[PDB]
Amino acid sequence: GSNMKAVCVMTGTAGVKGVVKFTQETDNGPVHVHAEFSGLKAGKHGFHVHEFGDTTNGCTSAGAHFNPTKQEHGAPEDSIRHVGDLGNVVAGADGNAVYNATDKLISLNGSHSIIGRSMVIHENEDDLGRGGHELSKVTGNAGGRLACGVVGLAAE
Amino acid sequence: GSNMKAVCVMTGTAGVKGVVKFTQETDNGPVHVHAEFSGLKAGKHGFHVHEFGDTTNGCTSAGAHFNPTKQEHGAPEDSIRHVGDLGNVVAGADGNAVYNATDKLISLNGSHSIIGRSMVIHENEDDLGRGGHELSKVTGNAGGRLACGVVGLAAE
Ligand SMILES: [Cu+2]
Ligand SMILES: [Cu+2]
Ligand SMILES: [Zn+2]
Ligand SMILES: [Zn+2]
Repeated sequence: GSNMKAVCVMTGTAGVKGVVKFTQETDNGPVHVHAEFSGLKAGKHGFHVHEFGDTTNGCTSAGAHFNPTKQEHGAPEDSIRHVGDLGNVVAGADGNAVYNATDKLISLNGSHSIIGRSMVIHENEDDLGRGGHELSKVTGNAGGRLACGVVGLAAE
Repeated sequence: GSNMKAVCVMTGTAGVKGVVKFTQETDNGPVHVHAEFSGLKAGKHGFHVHEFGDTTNGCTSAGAHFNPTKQEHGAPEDSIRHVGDLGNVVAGADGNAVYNATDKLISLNGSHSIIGRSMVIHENEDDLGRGGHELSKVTGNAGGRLACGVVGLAAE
């Protein structure tokens, strides 16, 4: 009675799309994340899991960053971060991007489960809460939402 | 926690799309299902919860009907049915459809939770296992999958 794989197809109306795959060996163990994108402008783009798996009104209805530990916005590596903080996806000159990471806070089970929630890639770079701006400690000052998608359970 | 709201945006490459909204006021209470579709052929269309929230490969990876109680396919009102069996959506002459129902098998919490799974609307009518076809007791012989979507948690 525990999930070990999840998938997320991300679309929008900006010419940006991608797919994210998650695998979790144990109930509370780390989660391996792998995403692929196309149509992005060269550079870094904020990448986080939002609280709602609702995409009825673009990516706006997805709400804010999944934050069950009630912390401020940070980098994946920080102790003080939103469970949903996954940092930046890097796109090359061709507009394509490959993202890989192993995270210990997100999960496919329990209270920190992202199943049924949304992944969102932003237009600007996530300053990881260090930018010294108004939204730095809240969203990373990453701006608009290019694409998003609900996170669904994947086959064994 | 406990989820009281859920949503599912359904798309595909058959010109069919829709939005499903779920409401469960108490963790073990009945689930109110509301759905709207456009682009459908006049008549009935199988409407079920499939096991995987995997929509890649044009709904072909969604899996079989969500069947945790290991029973055969039936109508929503039958004592014998898959948890995921929600019957048929009825499209009017214009191709639009409105669906409303209260179900007691599906849930937004627990082992019968449909969060992170897929909603699928079919090409043809679900014979509710009364069609006399081998596929009747498995899929209702509803035909191809026109559109599907992952069930996500919604603001409550
Ligand atoms: Cu975000
Ligand atoms: Cu089905
Ligand atoms: Zn954050
Ligand atoms: Zn069924």
